[PDB]
Amino acid sequence: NRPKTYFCDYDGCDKAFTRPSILTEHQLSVHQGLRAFQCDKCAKSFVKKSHLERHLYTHSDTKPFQCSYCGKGVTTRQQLKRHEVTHTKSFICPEEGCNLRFYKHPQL
Amino acid sequence: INIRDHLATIVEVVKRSKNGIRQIIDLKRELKFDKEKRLSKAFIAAIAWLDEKEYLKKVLVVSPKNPAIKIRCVKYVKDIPDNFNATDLLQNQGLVMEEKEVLLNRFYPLQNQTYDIADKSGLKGISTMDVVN
Amino acid sequence: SDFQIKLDNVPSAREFKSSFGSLEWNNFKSFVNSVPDNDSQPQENIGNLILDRSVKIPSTDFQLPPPPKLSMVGFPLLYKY
Ligand SMILES: [Zn+2]
Ligand SMILES: [Zn+2]
Ligand SMILES: [Zn+2]
Ligand SMILES: [Zn+2]
Repeated sequence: NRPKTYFCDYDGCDKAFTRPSILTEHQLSVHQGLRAFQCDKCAKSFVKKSHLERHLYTHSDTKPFQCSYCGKGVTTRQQLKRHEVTHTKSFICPEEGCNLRFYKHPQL
Repeated sequence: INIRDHLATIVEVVKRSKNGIRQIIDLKRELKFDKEKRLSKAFIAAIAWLDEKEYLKKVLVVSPKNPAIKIRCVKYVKDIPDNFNATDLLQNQGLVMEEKEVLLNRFYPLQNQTYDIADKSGLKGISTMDVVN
Repeated sequence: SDFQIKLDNVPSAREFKSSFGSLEWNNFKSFVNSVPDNDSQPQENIGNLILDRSVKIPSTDFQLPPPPKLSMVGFPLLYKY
């Protein structure tokens, strides 16, 4: 919506941003080499609250997305969708007019 | 925040800026010295000191289409041993760099004086900041 | 054909083309008025003078203009390994 009208000034940086706090998040993270959210359970650190929140689940068994078929736990919707698509007849015969459909790619 | 440690960072940040130029308001914004007037005062003093000690140079840049829209910027010089963000305007050709070193007529009423400069300025008009200044 | 170098996004080349190539008087005055009467930093990169950021250029590039003949031979040499 609103136009990108805050330009990073550093040598060899191309980026422009919508609102000045975001330009500052970029500058402190990329160019100065500082981060604002530390893991309690390992050495790593993160640039956003949502990124530390994802990393915190990785230290735990009670992972926040749970499979509808097998009940395996995962941390975000992309992982869930890819995993659940393995519980489907995903693959299709690529050859002309052939009707068949398959569950594991080596079968196809 | 102890500004005495940050002077090296201010010189290195300006040194790493495109063509060695950075807007002073944008530099305050990067280091987050904008959170409190206490931090603002510390930053303005530091920039002035680096200018006086000749590590940096305060310079103006002038909008090629508007002499009143000028940008306060710091220019890099050597290593340590009006408030609108203009990072938009600095994207143009904008080559009007300037390193740093009243018309009031008693007899005619003020009405006619603003009229005369608003006329003499032509079809491009004049801004209130030009008229007052 | 000789080695070809593209100057489309080199700041000083754009200033030269738009002045000495165009013959536009507004551009020519702006250009000569910008040439220093004497140069105090002939050791530093020309980018420090030419502020224009509309062009992507690394500060490792001194905007060195290219020679009029790079291939000193018009035909391939006989290396043959
Ligand atoms: Zn950047
Ligand atoms: Zn961790
Ligand atoms: Zn599952
Ligand atoms: Zn088939």
